[PDB]
Amino acid sequence: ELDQLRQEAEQLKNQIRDARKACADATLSQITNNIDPVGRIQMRTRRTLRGHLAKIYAMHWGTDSRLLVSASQDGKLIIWDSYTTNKVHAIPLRSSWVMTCAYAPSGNYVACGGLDNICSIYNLKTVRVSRELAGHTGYLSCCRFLDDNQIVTSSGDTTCALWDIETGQQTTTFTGHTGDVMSLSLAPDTRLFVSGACDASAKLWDVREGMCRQTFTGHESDINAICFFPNGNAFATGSDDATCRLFDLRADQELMTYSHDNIICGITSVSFSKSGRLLLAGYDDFNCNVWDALKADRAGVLAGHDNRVSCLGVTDDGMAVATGSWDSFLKIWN
Amino acid sequence: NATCKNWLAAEAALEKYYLSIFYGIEFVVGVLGNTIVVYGYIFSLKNWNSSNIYLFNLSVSDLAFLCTLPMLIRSYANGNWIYGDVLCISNRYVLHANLYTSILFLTFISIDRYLIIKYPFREHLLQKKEFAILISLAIWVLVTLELLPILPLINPVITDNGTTCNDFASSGDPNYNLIYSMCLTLLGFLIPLFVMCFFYYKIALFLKQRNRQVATALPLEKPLNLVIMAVVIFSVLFTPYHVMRNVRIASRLGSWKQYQCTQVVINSFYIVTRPLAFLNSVINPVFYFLLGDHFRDMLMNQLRHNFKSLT
Amino acid sequence: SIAQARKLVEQLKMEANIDRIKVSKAAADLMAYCEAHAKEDPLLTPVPASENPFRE
Amino acid sequence: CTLSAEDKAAVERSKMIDRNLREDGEKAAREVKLLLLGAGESGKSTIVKQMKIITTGIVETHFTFKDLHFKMFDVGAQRSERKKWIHCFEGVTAIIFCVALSDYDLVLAEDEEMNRMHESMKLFDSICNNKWFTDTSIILFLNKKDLFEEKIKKSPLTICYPEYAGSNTYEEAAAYIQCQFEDLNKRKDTKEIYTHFTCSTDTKNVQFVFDAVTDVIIKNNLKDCGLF
Repeated sequence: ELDQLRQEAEQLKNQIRDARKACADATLSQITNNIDPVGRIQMRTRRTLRGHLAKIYAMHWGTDSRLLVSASQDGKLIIWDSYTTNKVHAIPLRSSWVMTCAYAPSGNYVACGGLDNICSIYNLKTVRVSRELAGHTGYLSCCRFLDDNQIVTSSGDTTCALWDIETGQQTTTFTGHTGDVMSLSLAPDTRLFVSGACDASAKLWDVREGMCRQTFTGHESDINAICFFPNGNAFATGSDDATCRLFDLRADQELMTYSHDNIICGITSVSFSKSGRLLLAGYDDFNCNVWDALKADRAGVLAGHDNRVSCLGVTDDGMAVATGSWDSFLKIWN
Repeated sequence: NATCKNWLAAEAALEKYYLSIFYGIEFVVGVLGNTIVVYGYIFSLKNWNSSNIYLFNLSVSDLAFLCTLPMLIRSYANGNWIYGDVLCISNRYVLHANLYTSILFLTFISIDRYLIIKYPFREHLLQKKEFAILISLAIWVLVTLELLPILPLINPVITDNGTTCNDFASSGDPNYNLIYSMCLTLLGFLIPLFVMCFFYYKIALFLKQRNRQVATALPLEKPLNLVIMAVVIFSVLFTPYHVMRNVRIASRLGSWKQYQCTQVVINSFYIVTRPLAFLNSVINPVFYFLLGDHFRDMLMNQLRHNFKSLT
Repeated sequence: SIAQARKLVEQLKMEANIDRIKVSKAAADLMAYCEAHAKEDPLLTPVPASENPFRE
Repeated sequence: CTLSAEDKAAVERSKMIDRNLREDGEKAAREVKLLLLGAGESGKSTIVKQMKIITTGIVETHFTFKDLHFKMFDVGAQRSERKKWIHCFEGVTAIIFCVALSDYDLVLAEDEEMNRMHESMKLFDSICNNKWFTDTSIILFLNKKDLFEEKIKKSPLTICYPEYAGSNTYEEAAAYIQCQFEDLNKRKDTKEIYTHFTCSTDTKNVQFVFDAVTDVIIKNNLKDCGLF
């Protein structure tokens, strides 16, 4: 019956809100008010990578902490060696509309996708297109490797999928979201992952069962980026309302909001540090802001790009930070 | 009056005040314009192309030419050259070399403007940013080589214990100076003028022909007016100076008239004409850079940026 | 959309037994983790140039 | 020896790669990129079939006309959200917008109130006045030139336009629609609209596209040279 179901979910929503409020005895700011501030963060460009002839839309580091991969909307996927400027590879794509990029943990494969609704997997230790997965009905927004034979993707059809590169089939589909899923992040143990969509929502998915575990709200606009805390018990989200927010899993609610005046642009990407103290977020003002994750204070600013900051990453050992931009330049900061 | 005694006083008045004040105003205006143009061409321009190389070289040549006036302005205000002989020699040499390099860069700007209309995607040998640097270096070296023969003529006169470093047209033997001036006006002014006129005529003809394909759109009228104005300004500002310099040099040949008063007339008109040819170095920055909407808008946008850093 | 409403209510029901903890405990755990790895973060505490792979 | 043995080889490889990249760029700058847009059932398939020479989401069509290479991009299956991927097409040379002239007197068949002509007007207004498209020209195609003539003698144009005042013929009514569509532009100083009345049996559309693209290229070059 319509009444037996409608108007009854609101009761459960009210119960959930009451339960969340009943456990908010204090705030993170109150706890951290007695901690010495980090101070001033000063990073200077050390390497500039050139060769792309159009906007750079995605990038990824890889567990090696030395090699880097970048994708731009000119039909090229470039693999650089960061310690120098030498280019290790330049893969020509069959489609010039790319939006994602991934580097396999083992370093043997690479992934790409975009407006063609297809995920292409290239083999490096053979260069040669290894696989082509086509199940989605919308543009690919993100893709992250689990193993050399598993990958998780999200599309603009409000869906995410866990694949099987060996057979090319779709192993599992994660449904229940409403807007276009724009980003996802894998937990360090690769047992759960968080996905943020354009409906100002984020969801926690369990890979082994394909069922939604928790839903987080609070943003006032679309969510463009997401990142897991290094310890795996919290994450951060950036949206189009020029604000970042930190959510935790066990408490199941928001912890802190990183926002400031004279900031009216959306956040394109977020990332943490090796210890989680800092939080780096790139904005549409072609700059990056480094916030103190425990105080919501702007610890530092990274400037040097011209058009926009679309991709941002931190090496697995925390040595440097790589930022891409819409002017086709990648910069390394230390 | 028309007496020779008033003309004799009139050259003193013209060489003392007219030249000094006109050079003073020209120096300030041109230096400010070229400094604004040079700023934002290196700190705000990326992905240079053949046209930008030529335009930047023209601006640099204009700035170098303008950096020379102050010493001559004081010396004309004071009436005597108090600096060393080498200083005036280098000043005159750099002035003339920069003038003729500017002429050559204008000619190559016209050539590039024709090439861009003929090859819209820049698929030509002379349109890539490697021939431009070679052409600029060749222009500089060839202009210096062409102006080298000037040194034996422009030497200071040691008389009355005061070294007088007089202008190019009045110094040196009349015959050698006349032949060198007639060769320099032919090589450095007339050939470039004809090449520029030919290429701008081709560009105007193309623009007029392409205006009939305009079915319903803004017509190509402004570029045609600017193309005509470039040649008009160049010819009008440069022809009188080169016409009068040779006449002044020949009037010193003696047998032409063997008259002294005629000489004073000819010299007064040359002196009045000297700064008209120099006005180009101040006119160019506005006519080639600031008149363009794109360059002006970019310069203003990059001027408001970084203003908060230094204000 | 009876099926859609039923699925939504079922999802909401399953999303109600997380056995949440207090915010203070989570904040303390985050602070402890952040303070335990302070010296292992080159970005937070820059290392000397003798051991910086991206020198100059 | 500094930078010797494998390192040298590595550098060599990089240089070679760079060379290839540059080559590709020089090949990719000689192609005219057009973005094909339409309200829906606007007779754009016939437009594609007209200039046809030589998956889902993006559809690419390459052709050549008078030593000029055109690449047309069609986004018909991309129905997720325009705001999230429109900026990918910021550098296109022109936008070919197709509108059917025979849908003025027929309703959208859905919502019982939307009018197809009004939907096309809304889409054109949204696309024309966009932050990503401020200096990009629009080639407007008005298809169904025969159905409009056949229907204008029976159904008056006042059905779609309550404020229309004039005769009821093929002419003096298509001009009204063209003026209505052109009046949505708000940047006439920096943008141009090329309107053509396309017929299902006309093979001259490619000529109009070529003329408009050449005009756009020439004006862009003149603006770069400072003349504009």
